[PDB]
Amino acid sequence: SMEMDEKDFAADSWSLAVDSSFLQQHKKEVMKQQDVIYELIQTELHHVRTLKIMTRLFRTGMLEELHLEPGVVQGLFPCVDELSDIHTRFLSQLLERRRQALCPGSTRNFVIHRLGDLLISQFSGPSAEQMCKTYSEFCSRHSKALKLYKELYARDKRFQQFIRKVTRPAVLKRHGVQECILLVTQRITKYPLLISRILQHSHGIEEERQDLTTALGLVKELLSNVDEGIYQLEKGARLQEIYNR
Amino acid sequence: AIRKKLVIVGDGACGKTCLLIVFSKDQFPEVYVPTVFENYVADIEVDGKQVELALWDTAGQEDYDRLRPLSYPDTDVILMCFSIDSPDSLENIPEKWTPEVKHFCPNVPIILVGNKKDLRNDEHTRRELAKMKQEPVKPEEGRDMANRIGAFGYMECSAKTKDGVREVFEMATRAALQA
Ligand SMILES: O=C1CC=C(OC(F)F)C=N1
Repeated sequence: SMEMDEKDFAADSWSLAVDSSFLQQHKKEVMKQQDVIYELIQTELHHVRTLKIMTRLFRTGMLEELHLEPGVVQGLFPCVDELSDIHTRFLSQLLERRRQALCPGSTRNFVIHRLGDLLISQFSGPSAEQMCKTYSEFCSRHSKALKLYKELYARDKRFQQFIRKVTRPAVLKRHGVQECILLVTQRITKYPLLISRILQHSHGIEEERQDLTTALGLVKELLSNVDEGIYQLEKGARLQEIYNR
Repeated sequence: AIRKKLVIVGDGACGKTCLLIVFSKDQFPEVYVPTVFENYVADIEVDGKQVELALWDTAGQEDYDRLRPLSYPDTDVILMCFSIDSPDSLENIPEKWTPEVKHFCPNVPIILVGNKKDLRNDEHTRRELAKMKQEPVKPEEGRDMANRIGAFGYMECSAKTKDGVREVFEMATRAALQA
């Protein structure tokens, strides 16, 4: 993450991020809606950052410092470039929406009234097909990536020294290779929980309640589709074990 | 410190997310209760042993049968949650959550945790449940279900008041340390 965005999302809530004098001007229902909107964006910032640790710290670090066989780093970090693209673009759109909404003379006071349309666009058309295709491939290669990680840490000395070195700082406490992998797999199922609570506080404008309802149905269909496209790949699997599934 | 992994399971209304949030912060948030829990690595010292306990939630995965088991690999302790104001969440423990957890986590200690224990003496809770011929889960009913499903032990807590929360996680650390 970049310092600008980290400071903007350093607070535990939107009610603590904005100035007290700005907060005081809004109704309770608006504050509740804005706190859930803030959490969705703050966790998206964290998700993208999880993917940057995977691509820049782990993947590239192994390519430039370790002597691994071709196809090993890809096996440890499947679809990380595609996932980073999808989520960095979505985070760009969310952050731009907050930026447009800022009051003149302020880098922190804002109210996002129209999240529905952005969510319908992200979870529909070509971008939805790309998310479905990318997570169906990632989640099907999840167990293989963990087993491959465990095998390397226990048998390769330089790989063990590399992992211990790059994961030593405190800010990486909850971000080891396997932790990043589960963080990414769990991300998609977080969306309907956040969207439903945003919808719960978006009844004031009928068009907004409708767009959020549409977005919720779109997210659930994407999830149902990803879930039906999963079959765990296994290193050195036999054709017989596959067609007898 | 040794690394141990904990995963909490149970129905959406069981209060798993609130319990993980209150333990990771040592607080029931005064200003905003988060909708979701990402992950956390707790520094725990139980009976003189220092452990790094990684916490994971399954909330959101309840309807996705092929995404959900990807949270289970290498789990060391399972917290199986139900809500004391919801007798229906308890009935789902033996033939839905238990068969799944035993299959993907064979030989992993399960702790059955009765959440929202403060609602057992709440009048609004008692009035609502009485309309569907129901009452809050009794202490003996939780012990019996824990005994029946082969759980390592049975505990109760309130995420709201924090009572019993630290004990659950320290006991999960102990369960994760056993062989
Ligand atoms: O330092 C701590 C953190 C969390 C605890 O659990 C408590 F919140 F319930 C106890 N001591």
